Amino acid sequence: ALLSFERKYRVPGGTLVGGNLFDFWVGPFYVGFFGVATFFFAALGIILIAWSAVLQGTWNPQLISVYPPALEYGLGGAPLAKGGLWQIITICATGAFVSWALREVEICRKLGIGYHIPFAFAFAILAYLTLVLFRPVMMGAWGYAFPYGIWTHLDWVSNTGYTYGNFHYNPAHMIAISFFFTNALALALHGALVLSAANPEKGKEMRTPDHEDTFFRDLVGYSIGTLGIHRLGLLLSLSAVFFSALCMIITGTIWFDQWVDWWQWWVKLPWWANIPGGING
Amino acid sequence: DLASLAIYSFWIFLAGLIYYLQTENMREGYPLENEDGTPAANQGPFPLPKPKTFILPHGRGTLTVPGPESEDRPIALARTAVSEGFPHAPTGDPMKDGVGPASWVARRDLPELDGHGHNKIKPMKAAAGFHVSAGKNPIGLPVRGCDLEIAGKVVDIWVDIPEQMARFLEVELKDGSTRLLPMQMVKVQSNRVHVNALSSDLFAGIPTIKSPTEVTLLEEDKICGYVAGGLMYAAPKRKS
Amino acid sequence: AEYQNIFSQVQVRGPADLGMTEDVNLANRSGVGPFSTLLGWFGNAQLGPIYLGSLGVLSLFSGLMWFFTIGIWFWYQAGWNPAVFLRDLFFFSLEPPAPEYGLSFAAPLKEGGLWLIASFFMFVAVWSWWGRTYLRAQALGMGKHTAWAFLSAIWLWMVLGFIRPILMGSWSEAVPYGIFSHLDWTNNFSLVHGNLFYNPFHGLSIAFLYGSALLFAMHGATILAVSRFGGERELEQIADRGTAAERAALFWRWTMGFNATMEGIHRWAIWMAVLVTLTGGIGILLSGTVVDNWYVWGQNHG
Ligand code: BCL
Ligand code: BCL
Ligand code: BCL
Ligand SMILES: CC[C@H]1c2cc3[nH]c4c(c3C)C(=O)[C@H](C(=O)OC)c4c3nc(cc4[nH]c(cc(n2)[C@@H]1C)c(C(C)=O)c4C)[C@@H](C)[C@@H]3CCC(=O)OC/C=C(\C)CCC[C@H](C)CCC[C@H](C)CCCC(C)C
Ligand SMILES: CC[C@H]1c2cc3[nH]c4c(c3C)C(=O)[C@H](C(=O)OC)c4c3nc(cc4[nH]c(cc(n2)[C@@H]1C)c(C(C)=O)c4C)[C@@H](C)[C@@H]3CCC(=O)OC/C=C(\C)CCC[C@H](C)CCC[C@H](C)CCCC(C)C
Ligand SMILES: COC(C)(C)C/C=C/C(C)=C/C=C/C(C)=C/C=C/C(C)=C/C=C\C=C(C)\C=C\C=C(/C)CC/C=C(\C)CCC=C(C)C
Ligand SMILES: COC1=C(OC)C(=O)C(C/C=C(/C)CCC=C(C)C)=C(C)C1=O
Ligand SMILES: CCCCCCCCCCCC[N+](C)(C)[O-]
Ligand SMILES: CCCCCCCCCCCC[N+](C)(C)[O-]
Ligand SMILES: CCCCCCCCCCCC[N+](C)(C)[O-]
Ligand SMILES: CCCCCCCCCCCC[N+](C)(C)[O-]
Ligand SMILES: CCCCCCCCCCCC[N+](C)(C)[O-]
Ligand SMILES: [Fe+3]
Repeated sequence: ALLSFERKYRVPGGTLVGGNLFDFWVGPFYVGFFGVATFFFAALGIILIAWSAVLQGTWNPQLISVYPPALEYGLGGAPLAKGGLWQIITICATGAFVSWALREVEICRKLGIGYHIPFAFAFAILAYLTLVLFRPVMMGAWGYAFPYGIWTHLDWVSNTGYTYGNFHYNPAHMIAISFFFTNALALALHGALVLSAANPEKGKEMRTPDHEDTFFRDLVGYSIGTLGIHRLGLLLSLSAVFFSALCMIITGTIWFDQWVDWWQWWVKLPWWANIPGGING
Repeated sequence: DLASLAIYSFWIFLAGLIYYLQTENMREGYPLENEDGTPAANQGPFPLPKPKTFILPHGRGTLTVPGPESEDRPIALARTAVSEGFPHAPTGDPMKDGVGPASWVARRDLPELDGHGHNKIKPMKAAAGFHVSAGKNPIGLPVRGCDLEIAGKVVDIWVDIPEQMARFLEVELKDGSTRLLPMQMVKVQSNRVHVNALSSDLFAGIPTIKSPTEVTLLEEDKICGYVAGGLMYAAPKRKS
Repeated sequence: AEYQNIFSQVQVRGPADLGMTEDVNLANRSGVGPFSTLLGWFGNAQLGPIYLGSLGVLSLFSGLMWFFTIGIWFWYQAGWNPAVFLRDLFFFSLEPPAPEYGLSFAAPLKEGGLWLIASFFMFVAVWSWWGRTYLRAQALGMGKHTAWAFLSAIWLWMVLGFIRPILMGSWSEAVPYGIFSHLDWTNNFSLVHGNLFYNPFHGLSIAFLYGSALLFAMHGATILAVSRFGGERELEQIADRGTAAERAALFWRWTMGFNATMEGIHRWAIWMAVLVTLTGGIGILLSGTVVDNWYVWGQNHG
């Protein structure tokens, strides 16, 4: 149940709530108050999904889908069977995600490490919350949120995007995508660089961080450095999500039409708007 | 259908990849152990991989993993419960004993070397011709602990030469001796360096280095461990 | 408050680092570029040096030729008016030959021929760049992980512009060179193939792209969290595990019940990222060659 080096780390303390009440492990897993909170929120949500599945009349995981209230409910409560289940499950999900983060905080405290991980995870939570809370509230109905189903969540992405033409034309979406793609590029490069130094040509000595700098300077003329690359990975992945959130929060609140039309502001700048030729004249 | 065969083949590949990846990740820390150090009965479904050998540069030897595992240090902790899964309490001063968040690992008692075989980390005075290039120069600043008392003064920066970065501050105490403070654990301000992890009385307790012009991996671990340990173990006098 | 190690507090600088020698031909290496204090807040301040050599010259020349072939076509489309050039920049497009020309290299210059020429230049640019990722590692005695990972990206690129059009029997299937038009092409590709959301390989591709962001956020945050114990010195933590690596490991073990090593996390990383374009390429390759309509295929499971 313990890694060879683990024992010296398994000390009391670090908890945020309840002192030593929940200060223990189950196998590898640390508990803590928020470990218990996670369990409660998660088990509740799952029971409610199963209830919704019964009301839907299916146990097929590829068919089960829990929908938000119809638009006519606005931001009000709804019958369990007509959106209420979705609403309570959303609360459970939020409670579970936030509890997971807070449990991570407890783990950081015990290990005496920085809080970077739960801080990063909070970006993911905030993106989820953009889609099920901030946006629907700003738009004035829970029904603008996505449904909880494997395929139906994708229908919602497809229907929501196409409400505005090709959703590619959303400028914040473009930046988000760039961050996602660049992040994967940098993840591949980071993994490869470290590995190529730790596993050199057959029979050679391990290369050093100096060789990692040299390879990359040789290749592209720059090396961000070992601290830099981990900051970058974090920045890229968090920016990707930040701009994801941004791109959705502006959609249906301050921008309403086909996203393609937004770009016309540049085209119609008065100094060139009326010149004949090109694509737009 | 070829797309069917493709997707079925991929899932088989993927399970194989995950198996490979998980076993690659068991080269340290396994086999799993009961809380008394004996091999655990349940080792999980993944077996240890075949050993690999790293050839270390600069005649430093080799590393073979997986291999026989031991802490190579005493651990001043004791069970708080008969059943598994509960904390082990410090039997002494956890900070002085290097346990919990003050833990350190029995790393090599030699300094990390760069690609050319020179010490990676040097005090700036011995690093030609390194200098502060931007931000507040902390040399000369008083160092304040979390009790808001002065514990010393910055007399140098220890730099990572190959990476051109500040790694430690060398801090002189009242008695004229110095300690390394990890750069990640200090706040450089305009009139002081503030150290949140340690109260003024805890600086003398920071592990010391054998030679004044180099730091070994073991020393770094003891120092970094001790300083990080203060966030949990000095929390009494802070209050700030 | 506590320092977070996102930005450095104090920069230090020394003599320019000219780097390791090994089997590198030092004559093909440039001098150092300038130092950027601005970059230095976040990563290394030093720019250069860079390795030139014959392959690199070829790659750079080729790449520039690709870029200028497109640009000259844009200028043409703009009627050589610079204001129109700037106005309509993202709307210009160098398009492949029409389907009636098939795979033929006799497509007229202004109807696909220039696209073929641009594509030839990009082909050599990228493949010579790949050789360079291999050779730069080789001259340093390093593993070839970069060249192998780069091959996964090249796979999708090859499928999009080369392999799929050849199997489909016309260049008209390839992607045009244009900012907006490459987007229109992407949208249209899904529409015509019955919605790529029903392509299980597109789903996998997305799992790994999202996963890459998940995993890099995890790894990045982890290393920064243990940088107070020198955790970013990953190679030395591999050679001689420290408390950084141990605390990193245990954070994850206690959180989610399993963990990596300092070396192995970088294997999770490289695979997570390369699987993006590997599955992606497969998904695109089967589209139209084997599966006309992904919705339909899904209804059959095969
Ligand atoms: C036809 C469809 C439209 C379109 C529709 C829209 C719509 C609509 C949306 C996007 C959004 C996304 N689109 Mg788009 N977009 C399309 C074209 C694309 C293309 C492409 C190559 O063509 C790409 C790359 C993208 C990519 C982008 C991303 C920027 C973004 C999704 C990531 C995200 O929000 O993360 C955020 C991360 C999360 C939400 C996950 C958080 C989950 C956390 C908190 C916890 C859950 C864990 C728990 C349940 C697990 C159980 C425990 C188990 C034990 C594991 N789109 C086309 C044009 N796009 C979305 C977006 O920006 O969202 C904000 C969005 O709503
Ligand atoms: C992010 C922007 C859009 C989005 C658009 C897309 C698109 C487009 C696709 C997916 C796909 C996925 N989405 Mg989605 N989806 C979003 C909302 C989310 C949320 C959430 C916010 O809580 C969740 C849990 C999921 C999860 C799912 C997975 C079923 C699938 C692969 C994800 C993945 O590997 O991620 C990366 C993370 C990991 C690798 C970690 C593993 C975690 C996964 C495996 C957990 C899945 C849990 C799921 C079965 C629910 C379990 C809940 C239980 C009741 C406890 N999506 C929003 C609305 N999503 C793909 C798919 O194939 O769907 C069929 C796909 O093509
Ligand atoms: C309306 C749009 C369609 C769409 C149809 C498309 C199509 C078409 C494709 C994708 C593809 C993908 N889609 Mg989709 N997709 C849909 C909506 C989604 C959504 C969503 C709804 O949120 C998401 C998240 C995704 C996301 C994804 C990615 C997982 C995947 C691309 C991975 C990649 O790294 O490519 C980026 C990486 C590359 C293209 C490789 C680059 C290669 C190198 C060699 C290039 C060198 C460049 C160099 C010459 C220039 C240098 C200049 C510099 C100055 C140096 N899609 C909808 C249904 N999608 C791709 C895929 O694989 O699908 C299976 C694809 O072909
Ligand atoms: C911000 C950068 C990226 C990121 C970061 C990130 N994610 C993280 C973390 C961080 C650093 C971790 O600390 C944490 C983790 O422990 O990972 C191993 C995590 C995590 N990200 C996860 C998933 C995830 N992250 C996502 C992506 C991202 N995470 C971003 C791209 C996605 C996408 C892109 O779809 C998914 C699916 C988990 C593996 C883990 C969070 C685990 C957790 O919160 O557990 C507690 C809750 C449960 C055990 C289950 C709750 C059940 C609910 C009550 C019911 C289900 C409701 C749900 C809304 C239904 C959805 C149905 C779908 C079909 C739509
Ligand atoms: C695993 C999949 C992910 C991935 C992996 C990946 N990409 C990679 C690598 C790998 C590991 C390489 O090693 C290789 C690399 O060297 O990266 C630094 C690369 C690479 N991926 C790149 C981009 C890229 N990758 C893509 C993404 C991805 N790459 C996937 C997400 C994409 C996307 C998402 O659309 C892009 C655009 C390049 C930076 C690089 C390939 C370099 C190359 O083939 O260059 C050929 C062209 C030239 C040599 C010059 C081009 C000319 C320019 C268009 C304009 C002129 C500017 C010029 C550079 C200045 C010169 C002027 C002087 C004379 C003054
Ligand atoms: C200021 O003006 C100047 C002229 C000075 C500079 C301006 C330049 C400008 C504005 C250029 C802008 C370039 C743009 C917008 C490029 C955009 C490119 C994009 C978006 C590419 C997207 C996808 C590209 C793909 C998938 C290409 C694939 C290519 C291949 C796989 C090559 C296949 C090879 C072929 C067809 C040739 C076959 C021949 C042999 C011998 C094998
Ligand atoms: C393998 O790790 C990597 C580094 O090397 C150790 C890098 O350096 C970079 C490149 C970083 C940047 C910010 C390029 C911009 C540089 C200038 C001149 C403005 C990437 C992507 C990388 O993944
Ligand atoms: C709200 C969605 C319903 C939750 C479904 C439970 C997750 C099961 C995993 C889906 C994959 C189905 N499977 C394993 C049979 O292939
Ligand atoms: C997303 C990839 C799936 C990762 C989950 C499978 C790996 C967890 C299994 C590790 C078991 C831990 N153990 C028993 C070896 O200590
Ligand atoms: C993908 C990373 C791209 C980094 C940008 C390239 C920077 C070129 C620096 C080389 C300059 C050296 N110099 C001045 C001697 O030519
Ligand atoms: C490197 C390990 C990462 C494992 C991620 C696996 C996630 C599975 C996503 C389900 C995709 C389902 N489908 C139908 C699109 O294939
Ligand atoms: C693709 C999602 C899969 C979710 C399964 C959860 C993986 C965690 C495995 C941890 C191993 C637990 N163990 C063996 C130590 O008991
Ligand atoms: Fe790393």
